[PDB]
Amino acid sequence: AKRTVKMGVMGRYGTRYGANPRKRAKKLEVSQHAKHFCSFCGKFAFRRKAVGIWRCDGCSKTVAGGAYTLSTPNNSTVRSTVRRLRELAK
Amino acid sequence: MTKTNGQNAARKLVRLRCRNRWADKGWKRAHTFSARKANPFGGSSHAKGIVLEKIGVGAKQPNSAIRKCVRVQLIKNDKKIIAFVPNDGCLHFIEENDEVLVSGFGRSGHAVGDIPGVRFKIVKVSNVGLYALYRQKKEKPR
Amino acid sequence: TMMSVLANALRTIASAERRGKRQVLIRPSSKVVVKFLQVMQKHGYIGEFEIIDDHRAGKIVVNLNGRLNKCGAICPRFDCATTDYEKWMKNILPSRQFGFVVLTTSLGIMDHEEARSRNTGGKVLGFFY
Amino acid sequence: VRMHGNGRGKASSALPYRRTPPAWLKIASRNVVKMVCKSSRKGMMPSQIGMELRDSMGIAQVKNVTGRKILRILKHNGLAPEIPEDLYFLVKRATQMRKHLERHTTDRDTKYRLILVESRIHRLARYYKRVKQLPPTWKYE
RNA sequence: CGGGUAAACGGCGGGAGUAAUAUGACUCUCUUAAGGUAGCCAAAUGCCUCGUCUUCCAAUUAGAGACGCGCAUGAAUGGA
RNA sequence: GGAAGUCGGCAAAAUAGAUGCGUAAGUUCGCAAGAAGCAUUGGCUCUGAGGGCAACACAAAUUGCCAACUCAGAACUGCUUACGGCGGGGAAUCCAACUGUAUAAUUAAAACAUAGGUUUGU
RNA sequence: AAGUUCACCGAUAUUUCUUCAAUAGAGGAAGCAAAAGUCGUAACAAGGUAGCUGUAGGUGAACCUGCAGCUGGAUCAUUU
RNA sequence: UGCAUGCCGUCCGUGAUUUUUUACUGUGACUAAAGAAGCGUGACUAAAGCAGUCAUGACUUGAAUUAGAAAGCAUGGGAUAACAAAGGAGCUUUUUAAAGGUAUUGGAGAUUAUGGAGCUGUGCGACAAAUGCUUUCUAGGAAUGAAGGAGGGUAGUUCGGGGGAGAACGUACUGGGGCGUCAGAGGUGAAAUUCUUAGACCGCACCAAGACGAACUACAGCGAAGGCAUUCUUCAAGGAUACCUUCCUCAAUCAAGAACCAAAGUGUGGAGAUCGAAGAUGAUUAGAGACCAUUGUAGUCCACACUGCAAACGAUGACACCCAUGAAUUGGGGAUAUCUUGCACGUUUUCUGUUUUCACGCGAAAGCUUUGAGGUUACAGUCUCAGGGGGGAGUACG
RNA sequence: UGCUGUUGCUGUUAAAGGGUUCGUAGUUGAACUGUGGGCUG
Ligand SMILES: [Mg+2]
Ligand SMILES: [Mg+2]
Ligand SMILES: [Mg+2]
Ligand SMILES: [Mg+2]
Ligand SMILES: [Mg+2]
Ligand SMILES: [Mg+2]
Ligand SMILES: [Mg+2]
Ligand SMILES: [Mg+2]
Ligand SMILES: [Mg+2]
Ligand SMILES: [Mg+2]
Ligand SMILES: [Mg+2]
Ligand SMILES: [Mg+2]
Ligand SMILES: [Mg+2]
Ligand SMILES: [Mg+2]
Ligand SMILES: [Mg+2]
Ligand SMILES: [Mg+2]
Ligand SMILES: [Mg+2]
Ligand SMILES: [Mg+2]
Ligand SMILES: [Mg+2]
Ligand SMILES: [Mg+2]
Ligand SMILES: [Mg+2]
Ligand SMILES: [Zn+2]
Repeated sequence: AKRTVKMGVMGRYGTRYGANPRKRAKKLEVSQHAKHFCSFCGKFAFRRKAVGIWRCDGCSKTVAGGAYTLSTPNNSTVRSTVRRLRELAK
Repeated sequence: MTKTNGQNAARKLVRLRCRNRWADKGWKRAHTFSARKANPFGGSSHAKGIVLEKIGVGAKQPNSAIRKCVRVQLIKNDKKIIAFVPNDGCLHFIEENDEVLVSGFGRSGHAVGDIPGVRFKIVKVSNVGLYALYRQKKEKPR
Repeated sequence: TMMSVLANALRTIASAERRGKRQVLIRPSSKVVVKFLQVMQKHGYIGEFEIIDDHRAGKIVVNLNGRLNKCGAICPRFDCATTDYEKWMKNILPSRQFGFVVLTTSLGIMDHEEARSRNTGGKVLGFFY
Repeated sequence: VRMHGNGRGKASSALPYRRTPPAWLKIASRNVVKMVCKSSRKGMMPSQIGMELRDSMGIAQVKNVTGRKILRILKHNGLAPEIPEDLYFLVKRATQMRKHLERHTTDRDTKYRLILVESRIHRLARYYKRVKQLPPTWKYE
């Protein structure tokens, strides 16, 4: 059975700290504890150790970035921009 | 393009009629109970009561007159109503604390004529017909 | 989509008759449509007609002689006992002196006068006068 | 396309009344059957097999030359596709759209078209299960 | 000397008089940097004061709910 | 007899373990909640359930040996209600969101802190 | 025969919960029917700022203002 | 108490072998009175009643008959339909020879061979076969058709302000400096708030930032609706057309349930040029809180998450059939004059879309009209949503 | 009283088509197996 109607992980806080702060923190908490996709391996294997550090469960890879998710939206834009500018250079 | 027509479509037609009968104002009134509770008569044609006082009601425009009425408290449920007293004179026959028999005014609870908000009429006082006294075919008892 | 082939054909014939046309093309055809037309032909309400084969549901070309006033189908096909002929006659026929109600019975497709003589009931298909 | 959308087009082929070979076609029926099976082994689907025979091979309406239809011939020889041909193409279209939508999450027109295609798959799979052309638990993703 | 700034320190009257038994929608005047807005109240903030009405008791300077002529309520000096 | 005492229920009394049933308004949906409330419990003699390892053909679906405690049901029999230990409950107003800190030796709070909000310099 | 003890059927009383129907209340709102005092003129003519719909803010009062829409417009029409 | 006994089609019971209902319709059976219908009858008539009529009694007196929902019972008829099954490669007969392995013998109980019959493996005779073995290269040729219903395929690598992503252009509004000049500029019906010798307005070339994409632009195109307009690259779609490709009823329309949906509004991060709810300051005015002028906050723009309302309108639900004439126009295809050097154009047909000139007819009229608001008292193609005098009121309670 | 409409109502402007689609129960659903013949009046 479901055990909760919409509190999820934040059920550990009981009735403390207010509804909107709890709802805002829950979104980042779920992402921080999820398994993310490793493009080197081809499987869902990246876990966060400390803020900004992501380690693969099977292969020995460690990656930097994000603090609550593996990749931030600004970084993808930066990647495409860098690749296109380098394509112009070469 | 307004109704279904299939040979095995009786259930749809039955349900459609049942819901649309409620839109009939007359049909709904006879099949609900709100009107019966509202009616000072408990669904009867006549009722008896005690006269509280004599009042005059102004006729609605463009007519101009003072229509003679009384206010009555019914014996069956202690409700208070206003009843019109017809015919020339006929107010002297009615005294305070007299028992009267009240009837409808002919439009099934709707108001009648230029009398505002009056839907009842006096037909008997002290167990003697009011019209009989007016024609002098009987004498007021006691 | 098209639900009744017979209703489509009878509506087409009635319109062409109202517009004063001499020939009318009917598509698609079926066995029920052909039998209905033959009842009309026997009583002199239409002329000859031709059935064309095309390896599908065929087509019919009908010759009109101006004597038809209206033809139409009845949907759904209500059951009619031998005691219900009078009721149907008074409801959908202009008078009791002319016009026919067409039925399908166990003995075949026929008009109400023939059906009554043989003491059989059935289902109503249409009418003409 | 009338099941979904507002199209009312009427464009198709019209089969002839005379169902006899044109009498200049000297291919025997048994050669045509072997000719159909060879094209299947190459990897072509039955609808493409008919067009190859029609275009450069002189055979219009295989059914008129050999009394059988193309899918019936393949079924006899064990070369029929596992999933019916029209269902295979619809599933392939849905996969390509779903791959596109993960990169482009704001393409709301494509999301609308995906709902139409997925409804069509469920309607088509419902029919094939009833006529026993699919296992009773096929369950599209 | 000129500009800017109140989630800077702070301020938010001097007031009057008119109008449909009442009353004031209505009008006139005096006057400021500006003239208390949304809310809330005899409140841990009301002098008069044990204010006035309802409820709670046999009987309540106490309690609660209402009202507002608020000595001296009121918006990050944060209001509800 | 039951708060009449007193500024004031101060002090004292009172509730009480375990198991089954049952549980309101309000609400940030997590709670409120042990809400409130009703019932059972001893002793004795029995019964059932819950295990271990040893001996292409499908009731080794059976023979033997042995441990450790818990739960459930029944008959009979008894109370002077009887160690210790162990929440009293309900309806509302004011203040502070909450856990925390804090005048060693008269003040533990409504004070301080807090997460959250805003402004300034660079 | 009176009488003793146990099981079962079980009236009645009290207490607790559930449902249905009626009922008082300081104070606060709405509608209608009047009579006709008071203040203005939003609508109908381009009604004197074209009108109306949805939404947001303001305001003694009809209402005013911003954004998008409609003609039920005051135009069926002008680089052929 | 033998007193006795003799001088081919059917009937009935039981086993083996294999299959058609339901529904509609015609008869028939079984179905309390009273009540309704009605056969007879001069209770003086009638509402009634079932009685009475006529010459040691008769009328072998009378009191007839019918209809009553639906469901249940028997039977006969096969047109319109329903249910169930299937989804087409899970698809020979006969006649003789041989080998192997209960019932009658008097009845009752045991043991026993011989045979019947099926189970099979050998030869032989005769006749069929809906698909040619004297065959093809050794089970693989016997199946309604292909809907001017649905789905899918291939092609012009067709068509379009359809959708998403990324780079780059264009003037203009605002601002800023750089070069000049000097007395006002702005705004209005008329003015004033406002800017200006600390150089405004005006002029030239630039720089920054944010929006937007003029003229071409139309009773034109695309989209389910809301909506969509610079160029280039890129991703997945959509329609129409062409087809002697494939498939074979897979469909139409809807409670429940689901997705999208202008503007305004809400939350969290950006942005902030223009315009501008609230507010401020000038004017009009008896008053003016408005209309007008100068400003100005939220907003207007982007990303992610909500909201689900509009005169969300063609005030016209979806699918299908018939229907008068001439134009025009967008896309594709078929047949046979002009121009540039494959394109455009000319004439005539065709499929799809999109419009304009009181068609018959309809309507209270205004008006609608192949594109219906037509084909309806001569009233039946299919499904579905809503209404029942005006208010109270889309309000109260849940 | 065809002002409850199965027979038999209305829905451009009088009251009334849901903003647009998808979709399940439900309702509705194309054609085909099919002229018996011969002799008398
Ligand atoms: Mg106060
Ligand atoms: Mg006390
Ligand atoms: Mg108080
Ligand atoms: Mg006590
Ligand atoms: Mg005391
Ligand atoms: Mg005392
Ligand atoms: Mg104590
Ligand atoms: Mg308890
Ligand atoms: Mg605290
Ligand atoms: Mg604490
Ligand atoms: Mg101390
Ligand atoms: Mg202390
Ligand atoms: Mg503090
Ligand atoms: Mg006045
Ligand atoms: Mg105006
Ligand atoms: Mg087809
Ligand atoms: Mg400039
Ligand atoms: Mg300059
Ligand atoms: Mg917006
Ligand atoms: Mg002005
Ligand atoms: Mg401005
Ligand atoms: Zn890895």
